[PDB]
Amino acid sequence: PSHKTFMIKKKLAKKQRQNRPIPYWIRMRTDNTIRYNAKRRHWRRTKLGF
Amino acid sequence: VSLKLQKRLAASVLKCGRGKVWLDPNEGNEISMANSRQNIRKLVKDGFIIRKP
Amino acid sequence: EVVTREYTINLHKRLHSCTFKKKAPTAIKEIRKFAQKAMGTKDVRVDVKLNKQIWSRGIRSVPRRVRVRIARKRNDDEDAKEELYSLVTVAEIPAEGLKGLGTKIIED
Amino acid sequence: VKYSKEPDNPTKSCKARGSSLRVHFKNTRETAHALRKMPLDKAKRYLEDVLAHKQAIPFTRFCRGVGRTAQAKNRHSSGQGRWPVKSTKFILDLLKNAESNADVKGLDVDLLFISHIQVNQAQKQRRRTYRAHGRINPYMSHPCHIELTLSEKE
Amino acid sequence: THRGLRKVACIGAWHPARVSYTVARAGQNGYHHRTEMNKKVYKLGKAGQESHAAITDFDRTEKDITPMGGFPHYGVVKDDYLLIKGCCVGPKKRVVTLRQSLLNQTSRVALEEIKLKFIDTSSKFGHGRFQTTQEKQKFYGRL
Amino acid sequence: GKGTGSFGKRRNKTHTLCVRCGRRSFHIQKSRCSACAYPAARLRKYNWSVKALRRKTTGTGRMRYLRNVPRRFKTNFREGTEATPR
RNA sequence: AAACGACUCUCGGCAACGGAUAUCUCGGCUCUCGCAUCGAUGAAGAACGUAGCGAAAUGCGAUACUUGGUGUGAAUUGCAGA
RNA sequence: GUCUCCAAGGUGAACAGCCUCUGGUCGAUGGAACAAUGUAGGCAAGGGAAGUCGGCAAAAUGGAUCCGUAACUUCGGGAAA
RNA sequence: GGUAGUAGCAAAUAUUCAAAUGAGAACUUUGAAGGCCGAAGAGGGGAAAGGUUCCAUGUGAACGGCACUUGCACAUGGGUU
Ligand SMILES: [K+]
Ligand SMILES: [K+]
Ligand SMILES: [K+]
Ligand SMILES: [K+]
Ligand SMILES: [K+]
Ligand SMILES: [K+]
Ligand SMILES: [Mg+2]
Ligand SMILES: [Mg+2]
Ligand SMILES: [Mg+2]
Ligand SMILES: [Mg+2]
Ligand SMILES: [Mg+2]
Ligand SMILES: [Mg+2]
Ligand SMILES: [Mg+2]
Ligand SMILES: [Zn+2]
Repeated sequence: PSHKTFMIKKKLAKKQRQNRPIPYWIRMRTDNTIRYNAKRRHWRRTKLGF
Repeated sequence: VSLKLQKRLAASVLKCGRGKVWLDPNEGNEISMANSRQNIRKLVKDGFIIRKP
Repeated sequence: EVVTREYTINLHKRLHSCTFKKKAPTAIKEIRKFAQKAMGTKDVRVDVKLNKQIWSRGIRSVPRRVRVRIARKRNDDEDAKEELYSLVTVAEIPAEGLKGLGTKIIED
Repeated sequence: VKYSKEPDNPTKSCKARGSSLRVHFKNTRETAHALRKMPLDKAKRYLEDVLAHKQAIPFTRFCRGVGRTAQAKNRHSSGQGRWPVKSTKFILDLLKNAESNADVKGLDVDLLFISHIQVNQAQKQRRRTYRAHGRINPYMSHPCHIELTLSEKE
Repeated sequence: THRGLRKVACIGAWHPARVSYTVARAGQNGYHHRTEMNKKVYKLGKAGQESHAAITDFDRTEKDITPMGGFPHYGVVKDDYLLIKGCCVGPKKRVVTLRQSLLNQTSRVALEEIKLKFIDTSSKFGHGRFQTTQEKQKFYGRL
Repeated sequence: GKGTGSFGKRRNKTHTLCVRCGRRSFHIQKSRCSACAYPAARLRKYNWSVKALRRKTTGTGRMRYLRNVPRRFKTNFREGTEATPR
């Protein structure tokens, strides 16, 4: 809602920061196994459940 | 080119509904060049954007 | 060739027992087919004024008879598939009306 | 790459192929079956007519519930046929690629004919539907691999 | 009736375990070959012989067999024609074959000598009230 | 009406985030956490759920202080001294 | 005239579909041995931040993928700069 | 399925139904034909429940003004009989 | 795998004409026409709930049960005084 607590807003900010693709240069690292961000979230697919 | 942004901004500036905004069909290129409400006001003054009765 | 003629199109018989919600669009298609047959041009353009006249009485009340002017003109665009196209516009109804009016050649 | 059938004289032949094309496998198979051994120009004209709804692709193997038309009479007596525009568009694009390859090779296009053409099932892509009583069902596509070779007659 | 009422409810018993040819089924209707018997000929109109016209002894009005406005969907009858009692197979314009009777016609109906008294020629494309176009024109004051 | 229609009414949160364990297990009206029993002093743990115990046992977190204890033990908790100057 | 073709089936080459098989393994399971070291001097756990370029994992705490001492002795490295 | 604030003109007793102004919108994949069987909506000569377990469904009645209104009744009603 | 290119895409009245862009337009944008919502709304805001879905630009693949030049999708930036 428009009315939200400070703690919930900070948690949402962290969740937004965590919702991004991996840097391209990560794939060039020696002995790299990470292909993409497996923890990507979409607001319509999976709810945060707060 | 799409003029949806221009239509919305003209509706806001003219204080009318979006269905009462007239965008000159022959001035599409120069209307599309406007992306700020100042440009929309200039176009309205120039007569390329009109509020329909 | 470049030829202009004015026709009277009997839409009433061509739209007999047409479903109401598709009568006027069917009238537009009917006029397009008529132009195609008369001028032999696949690409037919209907003037906005003629479209207004067809729709002037709603989606049901298409006029029984409509007088139109069909002009076959060369298509200047090089990318166009067809060399010629037909333009259908409204035509002036004489004072005596449509009775006794046949097909006319308009080009001077 | 190795094709299913190699030309008898590769020097006088050209090839083109596509993988995981987003078109129905069965319609594509029907049109490919319609095109086999036909001369290149006749194939192009036939596919153009199919796109114009003037000639029909006879549906022969995957034909259960397919309508019938008078257009396919000469090829399929029972009249079962359709006008799959997507498959003919893709096959026409592949034929154009093969013709360009032949032009690069120096072959003369007049006597070219479709020596071989084959359609294989590619990997299926997954979607889903919602059914009565809170159920979910598969909603899959059937992309296909297409390869063809053009050879010089005689 | 759930699932429609224009049906045969029971199309067969359990045994024999097959639908028989004697049960009514939906299919083609019409366009069937037929042979109808005993259609009497009431008159034989010969072109240009005064028998082609619909004039009778009782009714002396000068008129032709073709009704006002023409025969609907057919046209104008000008050649020889047969006027047959009752109806015949097919729609208008359908070619029909005429066959000599295969039976011996000795009944009173077959031997009857029919004498036409009036032949209606009013328009059949509506509730025709005039027998001739001249009559209508006189009625409306245009003749 | 007890199925799809009833699910349309879900806008009152029985639980919110717990201050202690961070789970969405803090029962607002009871004012206690169904996962860790905050604000009770002792943590809520039971032997009939070995999986629940291993999800939250020591070592699953950071061990900010504990991780360094063995190193200090190996030196006998040496303190107030430094290596000889170079 | 049941021939050529289509369909179905069947056998073979090739091409697909799928991931079985074989060869592997910085993982697991089992046995044995050594030691005894959490916390109000604020533990375990939980949250938020922190890199020139990181989301996660790992690390760390506004001195924030590290400060300092000591050892070793010329790198780190995906890219750029010092 | 999910709480609440604002609320134009005409007809009309009326935030009834129907049409319109401000505002919004043509978003429900499209094209051709008009078979059977269906779904939804009508009509049907004469008879009028004979149909059916059963008048199920449908039809009929309907607003307003005036006249007039029985048995029974707890005297209040019944009654828009 | 057969089923099978089959069952299905059918509630909420409806679209049409010209032009622009684009490789590609029934589905994007402009204008015109013909309709609908009809103020206890398909209009204009909030409460809970969601959490960036808000705004600009661009767009290979996937998704938006046909399609898309498109977007509540994707990518980069901005925004809550
Ligand atoms: K069929
Ligand atoms: K084979
Ligand atoms: K160090
Ligand atoms: K009865
Ligand atoms: K009974
Ligand atoms: K484009
Ligand atoms: Mg479904
Ligand atoms: Mg008649
Ligand atoms: Mg409390
Ligand atoms: Mg193995
Ligand atoms: Mg009033
Ligand atoms: Mg109200
Ligand atoms: Mg947006
Ligand atoms: Zn807790």
